Amino acid sequence: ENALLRYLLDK
Amino acid sequence: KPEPTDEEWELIKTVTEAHVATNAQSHKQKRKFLDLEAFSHFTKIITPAITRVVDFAKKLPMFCELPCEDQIILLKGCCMEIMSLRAAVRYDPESETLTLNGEMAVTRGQLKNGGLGVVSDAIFDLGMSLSSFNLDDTEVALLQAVLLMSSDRPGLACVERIEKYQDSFLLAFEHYINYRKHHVTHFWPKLLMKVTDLRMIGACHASFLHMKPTELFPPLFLEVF
Ligand SMILES: COc1nc(C(=O)NCC(=O)O)c(O)c2ccc(Oc3ccc(Oc4ccccc4)cc3)cc12
Repeated sequence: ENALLRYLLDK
Repeated sequence: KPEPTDEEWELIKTVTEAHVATNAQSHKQKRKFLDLEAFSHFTKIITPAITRVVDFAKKLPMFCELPCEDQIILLKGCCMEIMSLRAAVRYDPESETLTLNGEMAVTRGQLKNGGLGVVSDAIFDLGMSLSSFNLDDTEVALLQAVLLMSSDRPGLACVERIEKYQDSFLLAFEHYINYRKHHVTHFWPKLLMKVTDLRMIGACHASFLHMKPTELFPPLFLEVF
């Protein structure tokens, strides 16, 4: 899902 | 021997500053010198290292201009590569250690026992070969950018834009190596081999997929594999 990675990437 | 154009010095400033901003502790001074019961204790300390790689990539405008679905593919692709490079350039011939995170000095055996297997000897041999290369923060940062901007990664949308960014970093990098005049021979051809060396380490990403249970692993470690 890369859910935490999106979070990290999209501030 | 062509040397960096003014526009490359700006790209060099940008990439060097984003690297040093996101690289854990001169501050050897903070060093430690320390079975899933050793995998667990290693994977626990990867989460800060993954974040620093994301932070570096975010402090690079060209990457912030890509769609987040490309940003994710690119980060899963280069994390281990960049962490491995950042550890190998902190190799102490005297203690024969790499320094992980801020400063946890690990041995070839300890890192093998942390579940890296043959990738430990790989990074250790890399670190040992990189001693005579005397790579400054600029040279390490431009390697990270060449690795990061890889279009050979599956599922990418902006393959053409990414190859452009990489060709920029690659040329600015070569011109800096020209300006720098290292006492090693065939220095530029020798770095393209260490990029392959680094890329092969991150191609053994299933050698996790085989050595998977899953909730015993930090979430960010599971998101990049
Ligand atoms: C060099 O790798 C690491 N670097 C650092 C760090 O701070 N580098 C220095 C810096 O960036 O300044 C760490 O903190 C690590 C923590 C845990 C760790 O465990 C791991 C254990 C097994 C494992 O399986 C594979 C997955 C894919 C490919 C190959 C093996 C991956 C990882 C590895 C770490």
